[PDB]
Amino acid sequence: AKVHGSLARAGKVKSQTPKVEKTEKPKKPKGRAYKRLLYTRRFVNVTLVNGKRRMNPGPS
Amino acid sequence: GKGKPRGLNSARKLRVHRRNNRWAENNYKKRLLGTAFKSSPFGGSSHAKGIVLEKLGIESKQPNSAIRKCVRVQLIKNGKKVTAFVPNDGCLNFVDENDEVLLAGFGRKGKAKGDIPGVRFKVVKVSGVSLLALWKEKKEKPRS
Amino acid sequence: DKGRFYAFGRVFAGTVKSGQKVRIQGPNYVPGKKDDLFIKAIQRVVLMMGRFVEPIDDCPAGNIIGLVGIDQFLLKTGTLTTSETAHNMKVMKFSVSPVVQVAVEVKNANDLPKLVEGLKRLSKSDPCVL
Amino acid sequence: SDAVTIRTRKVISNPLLARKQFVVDVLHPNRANVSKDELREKLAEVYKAEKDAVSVFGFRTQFGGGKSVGFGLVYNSVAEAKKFEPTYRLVRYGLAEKVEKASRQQRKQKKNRDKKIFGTGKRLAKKVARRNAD
Amino acid sequence: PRAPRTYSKTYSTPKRPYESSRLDAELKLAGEFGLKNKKEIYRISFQLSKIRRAARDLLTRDEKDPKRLFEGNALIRRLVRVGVLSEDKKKLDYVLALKVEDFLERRLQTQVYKLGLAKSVHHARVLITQRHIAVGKQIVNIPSFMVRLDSEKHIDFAPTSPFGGARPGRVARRNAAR
Amino acid sequence: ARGPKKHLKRLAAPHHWLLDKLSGCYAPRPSAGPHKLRESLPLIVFLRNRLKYALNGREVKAILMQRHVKVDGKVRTDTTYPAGFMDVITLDATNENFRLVYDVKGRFAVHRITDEEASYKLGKVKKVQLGKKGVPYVVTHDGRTIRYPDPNIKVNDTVKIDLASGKITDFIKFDAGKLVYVTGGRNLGRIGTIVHKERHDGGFDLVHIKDSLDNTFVTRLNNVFVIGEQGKPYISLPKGKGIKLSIAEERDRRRAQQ
RNA sequence: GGAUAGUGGCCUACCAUGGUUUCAACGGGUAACGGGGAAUAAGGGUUCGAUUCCGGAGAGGGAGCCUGAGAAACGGCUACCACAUCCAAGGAAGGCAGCAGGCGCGCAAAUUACCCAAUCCUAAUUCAGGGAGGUAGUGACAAUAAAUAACGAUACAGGGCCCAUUCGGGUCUUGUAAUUGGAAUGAGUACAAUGUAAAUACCUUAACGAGGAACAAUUGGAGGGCAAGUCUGGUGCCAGCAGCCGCGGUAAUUCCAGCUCCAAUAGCGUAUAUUAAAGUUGUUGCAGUUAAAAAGCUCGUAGUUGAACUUUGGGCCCGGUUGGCCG
Repeated sequence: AKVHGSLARAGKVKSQTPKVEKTEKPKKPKGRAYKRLLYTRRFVNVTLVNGKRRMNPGPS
Repeated sequence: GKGKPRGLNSARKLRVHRRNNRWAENNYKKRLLGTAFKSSPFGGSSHAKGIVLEKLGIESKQPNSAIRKCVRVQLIKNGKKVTAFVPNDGCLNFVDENDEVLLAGFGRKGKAKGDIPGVRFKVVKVSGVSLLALWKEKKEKPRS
Repeated sequence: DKGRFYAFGRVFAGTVKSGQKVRIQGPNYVPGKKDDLFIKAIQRVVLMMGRFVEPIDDCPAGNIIGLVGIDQFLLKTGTLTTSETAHNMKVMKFSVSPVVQVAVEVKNANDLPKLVEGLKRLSKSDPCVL
Repeated sequence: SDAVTIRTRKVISNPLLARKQFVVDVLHPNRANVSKDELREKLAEVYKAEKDAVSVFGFRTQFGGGKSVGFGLVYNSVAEAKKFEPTYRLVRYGLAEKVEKASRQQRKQKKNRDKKIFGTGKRLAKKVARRNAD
Repeated sequence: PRAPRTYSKTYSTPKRPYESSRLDAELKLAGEFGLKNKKEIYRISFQLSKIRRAARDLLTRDEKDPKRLFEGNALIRRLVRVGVLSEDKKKLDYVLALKVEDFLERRLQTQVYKLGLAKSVHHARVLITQRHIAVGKQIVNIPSFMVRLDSEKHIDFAPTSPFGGARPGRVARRNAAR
Repeated sequence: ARGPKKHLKRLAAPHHWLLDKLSGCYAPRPSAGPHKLRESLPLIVFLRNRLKYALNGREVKAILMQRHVKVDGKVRTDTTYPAGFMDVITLDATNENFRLVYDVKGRFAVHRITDEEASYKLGKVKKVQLGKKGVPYVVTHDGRTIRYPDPNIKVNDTVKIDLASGKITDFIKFDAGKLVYVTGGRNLGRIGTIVHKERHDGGFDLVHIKDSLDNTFVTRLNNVFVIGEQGKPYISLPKGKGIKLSIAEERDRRRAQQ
């Protein structure tokens, strides 16, 4: 039953988290090329089959 | 006969239930009675500015633990007292006393969202800039 | 009027033309990283005389000229430039630092925006109360 | 510019005002467009007229180029052409000269000041000359 | 206060947008025919909804109905002109049975693939956006032309095209000059 | 609205002049004259967008006062003159005479008439009454008045004005078996024969007309126009002769032509 | 009987006590000018509609009035009411809800620009004028099309099948490459032509205009509905996330950072209102014993519904539509 709670811990996780830079990656083809990349990576070049199709399998 | 009139000339008779029994619907009396116009503190609009008067903090309700870092804003139109809540972590530092802040709803159309009790208005714009771009370091708030 | 102050200034290099992209640098600005550096252009140029606006499109360097399109970015002092590394000038040392203080309150209703805009007005009008 | 081969379509005769109106289509292969005066010179001999006897307008360039569609007129006489054709196209090539009447807003201000003065105002001009000489 | 120019939208978003089966189905068609976004397929599906809805109101009438025949004869003539319907099944039944494939393979990109001026569906997209291929004597830049089997004999490289004679090319000029 | 209104905006215009919508947002308002505003055709669109001699308004303006166009015998120079039904346009040069008649589709036509036909004009008498001094006079649908008519002339008949001295030269009685032109309504532009008509003495007198192809249509007496008897017309009919084939037949007719 | 241009309690004098109303009169408010229409969906239906067209009202709130065919005109006057300019103090001149533009207010809405060249209108009338109107400037209100990239040759990894001459070629392939090559135009530059009163824009087109460090595309999520991790590091019921259920109290599939993926794409998210969802408004088409609901029962006005019965048939012909031997 209080309305004057402490206002000191705001922005704590954001300040204490480690800071790293975005890792550079090769440029992606934007447009019809990207959807073709979707075309090949889904049916044409599907790798992990097993029992059901997975999108982003993790390290087993 | 289902308990309803079925006369060939019973249109007015069937109409008077339809005009009075429809009052039970929430959408009816909340629209054409002026509740948003005279009872709601927002005036039946989408956005509204205001001025902060103090900094408050509310805890959480059932099984939970969080001080939500709420704010108290007086709207510039109706001159009423409304408790707001910033939906963003760490934005208490950027806001300060005597600040012109633009707020809006929560998406619930007039009830409290979750573990935060009482508040129904969310801070949108602060001193002409926004809190979303503020966390991304895209824009910096002006001093005055 | 209310919050449309024309910023008096002196031009040293470059010919100022109304409606030109302007990079405003404040006292905290440094040429090394991000600062309060905005790219807002100037609306127009107004000549200073006995309380009336004189529109002028362009003015060369070496003169003293006030501009319009400012006062919602700067607080006390600053420079408007276009060079990528235009260093700011030295900080002005005021005569006397604030010593005497009083507590300001109001017995009326919630006129807080009015009082804060008033104190902002004094702050921008002269090296007044900080 | 190379083998324009101007072809005329929908040619009609109008003795009502003594001129012929038609839609002209042209083709400009391996060339951007064609300038207006060349059509006028090239249309003079086909309809027996002279250089300052044909007036043309339009020629919206088709997407991709190589062909243009416009509408053209031919005037029988020079004196006749002056009293039919408006001034905007007459001044265009060589047939008129538009003397600038200062500007529109200046004319309105001068006209309003004329209304504010009753009469010629020359009596008013000298009356204020003596009364404001001091 | 001029007359308001009429404008309308040519696609409708579905009432059920998130079905994994649906996305796999449309992605197969979009990639096969060389589509950049999902607006194009959503555009022609609205036309499928329109033409099926437009055909529906004729079957609500008895045969030999004066409105039904004139609209029906005009309907079958238009869809047989564009070629989405076969010549000998003009019985106002396969128009409703018409699938998305029929309206999709009449696209100019597909016919460029059929005539082998690109050898790849992606190549067909780049030769049509660069105004390299024309029909008859008019150069077409829009990928979607819905050639109606009457101009199909005039799909040919434009006279003002780098590949079909004309100027050698822009980038090739600098290399030759260098 | 503080008196009369002198303007027409380019969306309240009746469709029968077939004017566009993008080329300006106003309409060339015809002035007051022989026919009603909604029942007439202005000369501005008749000379520019109908027959295509002129391309601009000022071009039309200079044409009229140069004394070339002659309407109803008189020259006239008003740009906004309300040309209507059975109005003869006389041209000195170009040797063409125009008579504006409703077409088969239901709009004004571009029918070309000879000079002999242009010598006379047929009209629809509205009222016959003994005016001041007791002299009887009749009024046509254009408002032109002819005095001292023949007793046998009654309401809803046809007259033939000499168009030169303003005197009648021929009349047509209204009875069964008379060629009739419908002028108004949703079924205008047709010609048939008069067979019978119910009196309906409460207003809006109704007549039944059968087309040459046994196509029976019903229209009020306020829209009819007698143009002759059965098989013998007093005027040169426009092309098509108002048969009004079924909508499928124009497609057949257009397909046959190409 | 007066007045109007006209009928009329429009007003006046007399006479009579009449006129409307549970078939919702009268009175309250309308974030109510009405309609033509828009949203949204099988049908039915709901909401909105100042706003491009028509018909009405206003020129700040009333009243009176001038001329004028046409006005109770305010970009015409007169009185009062509230503002407010100029003053060398007598007074004069006022209504931008006309165009720009200024202030207050508000979540919310642009230039104190050009041209009568177009579509018309007005005048004595081609000629003059029209912030009517058009053009330009700002503009991610909403709508349409559509950039950011394609193609060869080498190294792996393949599938039908030829040799069955050893695990050798694999002759045709589909992709992955800290592999390399040509050809291609556009954005942006603008010589030039057309465009426009003059211009500014579209397109054409001398010429300049990719090899990625480049000419670089974003908005949210990855526990369920809701397709997209049992990846790494940090905090440890604190910070927080979350539209709901729900995760965090030192092993976070949900917090914060990096990788990847997913949805849309120059679009995406958020807040309010409406619609289908809603058979949760049910005339079509709800339920009423226990989920909320048969009035304690009876009589009865208005209203609603309401028995059967009264022209059934049989013959004589005629002409129209469909398909049918005989093409």
